[PDB]
Amino acid sequence: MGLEAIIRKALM
Amino acid sequence: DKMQLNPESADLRALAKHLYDSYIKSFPLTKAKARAILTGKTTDKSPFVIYDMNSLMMGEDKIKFKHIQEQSKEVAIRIFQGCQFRSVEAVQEITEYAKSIPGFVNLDLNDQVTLLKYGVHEIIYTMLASLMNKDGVLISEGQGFMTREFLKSLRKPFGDFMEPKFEFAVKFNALELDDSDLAIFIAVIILSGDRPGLLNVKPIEDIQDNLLQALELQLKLNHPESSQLFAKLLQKMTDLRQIVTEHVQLLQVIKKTET
Ligand SMILES: Cc1c(C)n(Cc2ccc(Cl)c(O[C@@H](C)C(=O)O)c2)c2ccc(C(=O)N[C@@H](C)c3ccc(C(C)(C)C)cc3)cc12
Repeated sequence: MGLEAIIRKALM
Repeated sequence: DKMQLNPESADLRALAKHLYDSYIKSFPLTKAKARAILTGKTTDKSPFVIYDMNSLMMGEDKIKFKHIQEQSKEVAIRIFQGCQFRSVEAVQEITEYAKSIPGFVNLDLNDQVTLLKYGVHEIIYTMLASLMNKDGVLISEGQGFMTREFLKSLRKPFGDFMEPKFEFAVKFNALELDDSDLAIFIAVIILSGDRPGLLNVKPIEDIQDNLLQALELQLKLNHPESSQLFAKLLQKMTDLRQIVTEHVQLLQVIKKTET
């Protein structure tokens, strides 16, 4: 969840 | 002369309108709706104002940045944990907005993550200026207002935490940009071709040049008094990277001595 899994999550 | 109503100029006004519509649905609290709260031009029950420790302790007996809490009884860190909380929420709001940028989803998926990785900080600080004035900043989706001096009255590491953002917001809000200017300006920040690790730099720049054209025409039509405002707004993109640098240098102190 280090700002890269969050963006990856929001980018479905 | 130069500016004319050709099919090319209309396509730039359609892009500005398209980006504006997605700017409203992606980001709930816009500037126009935030300036009406700050200037009392609205009738939204007059949100709370936190101006000292007594107004903070009393103001927390109403739903605020204590969403989930019993963490960090100390108010200097609890406020900082609220800023990072909505910052994560802002990442999802910016990412949802980025999907509406024409050609952003068509890029490489790893480049989409890279553009947003090094871009959210500069956009979070840009959109935060819309919530600020010389007195403070709107908090909790406009339902609160924490003053600039109370934030500066915190301890040594946390007191100078919000101040660089206020100093940027004063000069940035003096440009008098509206949501139609900021929507295109935010899209330009995302499509930066100088981000570290970008695989395909050319198609990113091809979108940014298209966004710059739309941003240029926008500021010329919307701002007849401020000549070279398109030039001044690009220089602000260098002010933003210093706020990110000062924020990172502030995080070094947290790892050094904050246990
Ligand atoms: C988005 C945002 C808002 C709306 N305000 C006003 C504000 C004032 C006071 C309180 Cl207490 C507050 O909190 C609750 C009331 C709320 O927001 O409603 C909110 C901010 C103030 C500072 C920062 C920041 O500088 N954040 C830094 C530390 C960071 C952290 C993490 C990231 C990534 C997730 C991209 C890694 C990026 C920047 C961000 C924000």
